[PDB]
Amino acid sequence: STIEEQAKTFLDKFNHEAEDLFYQSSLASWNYNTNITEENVQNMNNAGDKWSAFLKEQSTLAQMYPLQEIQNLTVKLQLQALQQNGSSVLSEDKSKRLNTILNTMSTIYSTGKVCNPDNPQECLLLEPGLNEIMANSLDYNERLWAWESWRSEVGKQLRPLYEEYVVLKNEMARANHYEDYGDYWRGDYEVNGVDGYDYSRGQLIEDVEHTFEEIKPLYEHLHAYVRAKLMNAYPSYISPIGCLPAHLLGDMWGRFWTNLYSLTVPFGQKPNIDVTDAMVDQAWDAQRIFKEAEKFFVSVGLPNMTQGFWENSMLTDPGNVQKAVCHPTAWDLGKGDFRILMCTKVTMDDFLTAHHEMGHIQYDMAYAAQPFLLRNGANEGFHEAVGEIMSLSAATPKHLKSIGLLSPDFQEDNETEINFLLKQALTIVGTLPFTYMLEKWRWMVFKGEIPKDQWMKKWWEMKREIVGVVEPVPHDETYCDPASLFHVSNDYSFIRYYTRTLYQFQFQEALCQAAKHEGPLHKCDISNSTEAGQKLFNMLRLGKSEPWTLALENVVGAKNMNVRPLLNYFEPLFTWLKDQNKNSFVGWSTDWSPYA
Amino acid sequence: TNLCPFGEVFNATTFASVYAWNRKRISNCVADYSVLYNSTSFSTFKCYGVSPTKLNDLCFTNVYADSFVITGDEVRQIAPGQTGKIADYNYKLPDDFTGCVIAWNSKHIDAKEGGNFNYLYRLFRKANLKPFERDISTEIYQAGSKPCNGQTGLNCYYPLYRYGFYPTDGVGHQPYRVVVLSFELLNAPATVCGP
Ligand SMILES: *[C@@H]1O[C@H](CO)[C@@H](O[C@@H]2O[C@H](CO)[C@@H](O)[C@H](O)[C@H]2NC(C)=O)[C@H](O)[C@H]1NC(C)=O
Ligand SMILES: *[C@@H]1O[C@H](CO)[C@@H](O[C@@H]2O[C@H](CO)[C@@H](O)[C@H](O)[C@H]2NC(C)=O)[C@H](O)[C@H]1NC(C)=O
Ligand SMILES: *[C@@H]1O[C@H](CO)[C@@H](O)[C@H](O)[C@H]1NC(C)=O
Ligand SMILES: *[C@@H]1O[C@H](CO)[C@@H](O)[C@H](O)[C@H]1NC(C)=O
Ligand SMILES: *[C@@H]1O[C@H](CO)[C@@H](O)[C@H](O)[C@H]1NC(C)=O
Ligand SMILES: *[C@@H]1O[C@H](CO)[C@@H](O)[C@H](O)[C@H]1NC(C)=O
Ligand SMILES: [Zn+2]
Repeated sequence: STIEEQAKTFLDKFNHEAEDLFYQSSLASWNYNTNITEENVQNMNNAGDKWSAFLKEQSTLAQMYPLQEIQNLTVKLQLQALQQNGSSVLSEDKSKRLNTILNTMSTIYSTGKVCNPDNPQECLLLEPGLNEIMANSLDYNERLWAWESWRSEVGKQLRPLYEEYVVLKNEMARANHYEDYGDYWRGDYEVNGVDGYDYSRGQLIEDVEHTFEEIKPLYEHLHAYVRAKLMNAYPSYISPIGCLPAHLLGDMWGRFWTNLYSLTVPFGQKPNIDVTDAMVDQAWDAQRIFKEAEKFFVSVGLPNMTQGFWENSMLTDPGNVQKAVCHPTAWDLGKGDFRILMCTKVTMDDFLTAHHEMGHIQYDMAYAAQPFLLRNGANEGFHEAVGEIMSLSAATPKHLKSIGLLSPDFQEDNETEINFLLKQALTIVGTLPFTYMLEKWRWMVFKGEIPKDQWMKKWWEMKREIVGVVEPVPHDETYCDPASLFHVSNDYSFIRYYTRTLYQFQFQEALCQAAKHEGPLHKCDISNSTEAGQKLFNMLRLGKSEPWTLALENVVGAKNMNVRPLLNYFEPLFTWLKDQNKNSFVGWSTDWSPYA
Repeated sequence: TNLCPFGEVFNATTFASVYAWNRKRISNCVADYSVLYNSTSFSTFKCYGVSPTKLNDLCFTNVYADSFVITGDEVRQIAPGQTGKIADYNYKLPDDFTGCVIAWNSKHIDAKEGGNFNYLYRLFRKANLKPFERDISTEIYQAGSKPCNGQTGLNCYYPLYRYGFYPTDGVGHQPYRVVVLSFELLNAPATVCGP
């Protein structure tokens, strides 16, 4: 008759009543994202509202089970995630306006359109209009126009909404016993009550800045390398000692330097891999891409996909009978139901993300035996980290020639390895300073260390210093440039992409360590090694039951995020960048500007 | 020349829920047990005291045919020395069980779009079930210490909860029709033998 045993019975009724209500939530949400209709929209809203209304029902009843008298940790965790007040401790009127802000900020982002003053007939949205200009054009002014006009015409609309978004999110945060809304997001990493694996919210910021200091030598030589390469493509605009202009970075915000590969390829006269065309000649389709991905996981001792996965999941575009959200997703609907919604084409990018998305299901299927409230990754960065390591092992020529997609007589030498690692660094290493600086800006804005009348000045102060990227047009406080990104204006934490990067290379190093791998770490392919899949499965089946500090050690052997495995993955490129910058200037000055 | 009516048990129109599992004793007849195993249509055919090795060549005084519907991962609990919601609160087999456990997937009949909720089970009970005991009570389960007075509420829950049988459910959550044959021997006329 303890509070603990009364909670175990309360959680029993919850786990059994939530299973069907959550199933009706996503089973109706599936028929919208595949058969988009205002009828299926309300069916998705009605089923989603009753599920969220059920979560509010049980939470207030879960509040009557104080955790002070409870000592079982798994019972503590399920109640904590359930006792979460969240958006409900607010008033009943500013909770509506807060959601009205979130819905309007998302609407302006997804509906924003700009047109050029030289031919206003056609008008371009972000996708696919403006994104293609920022990822394919070498015209300085065409990139400058699409860059500025996006933040000048939709970002300025979000500045007043974001200013009201910060105060309402902070009122809800401190009403939930937090310092700020940033401290509310950092709670995903907090662990209490486990001595030897405890980890508080403030410890994340110290560790993020600590590991980032050990990446700067690699990032500076990568920054200085592409800066000299960009000077050849933009001679009258780049300066060899200043920061990189923001509109010449591969996309609209410079989140990834991937599209700069054609401008910065070290050995562009060496053959690219790009198995895309080889898939079209071999009559490949959507099913063979996923069927080949299934054989990758069963080779390391993981189970095969459920029969309902092939029956229910949509693997290609509907075919002019429906319209869908072709953004790749992995679905855990409960009741043992697992799906993947992704309109695949015959492309190497889709062949790798298929292994990435199927890696989510293997994680989802592993913690299915766990209780409902513990069916999730260890932290926010775990799910996306285990997805990247599946594409890492599948993209190497060690695996491409294995499945008979690359001609065996491929000139695999030290020059092709630099090209592959340079392509990897533009996407992986290039996003770390962008991610940390962006999240810390929101971290200091939520706490209050950045006043409202200096939001954009301190935004570009850290862009020039931390990222090494300078704006091409001076922006006053009427601009809201961070909100011009999806994750900022759609209420999403962004530091998850930083820890995901470091987690994925601690995982890959430990898996290949037990996978009998000889040679550089970047040429590894964990398939056919069931010993590596078992060491990974020992963490996936845990889910949210045990702390991420302990769950991380079950694979890697360290209780905290480590940056050393990331640096050793790119060291063959690191030393190559050191000699290629012997007569270059590594670093950047903050006072330079393309507008002077 | 009377064959035991096993078709009335297996091929029955509707099945009972495991909390109110239906027992039907079979006596004074002829049983061709090997017909059941020579079918290859059953998901689970495990015998524990008898052997499916064509041992219809023996007699028993009375054999009982218990049938119910549970989930896929819950037929594991239909075995001697098992625990769980089905084994503890719904249907319990003895540690010295002598018989066979037969089951097969029935998502084609007992599952429909929108959810089939006709079958239900018992989630809470003050004590475990002794072998072959059945409870069809609806009294409110007092989890706390305040008198529930026959009402649901805080630490006072209704004991019977519904199964959700959707056609898109996983194999572990799909409805499975189970039939348990328990052979009993006493100092009795040994009714059913079967050639
Ligand atoms: C916290 O409670 C859980 C739930 O009872 C304990 O775990 C279980 O152990 C029993 C055996 O005693 C098994 O029958 C259950 O299947 C287990 N369930 C789960 C969810 O693990 C757990 O040991 C308790 N923790 C502590 C520290 O006492
Ligand atoms: C969630 O919010 C409720 C209030 O909505 C918090 O509870 C109050 O609890 C104290 C006792 O500590 C009472 O004196 C108040 O009267 C309660 N308020 C209301 C409105 O009933 C609760 O502590 C919050 N829980 C968490 C985890 O944040
Ligand atoms: C899409 O939904 C409508 C009703 O909302 C239905 O009539 C139609 O058959 C569905 N389309 C497909 C391809 O299932
Ligand atoms: C799926 O796994 C089972 C394991 O029992 C195996 O027998 C079967 O051959 C596998 N099928 C495929 C297509 O991988
Ligand atoms: C795995 O082993 C099978 C045969 O056992 C072989 O056909 C396949 O190419 C191997 N794959 C890798 C990546 O070694
Ligand atoms: C049930 O009916 C099928 C045909 O519908 C038959 O083959 C089978 O033998 C029957 N089972 C019993 C136990 O009579
Ligand atoms: Zn993913």
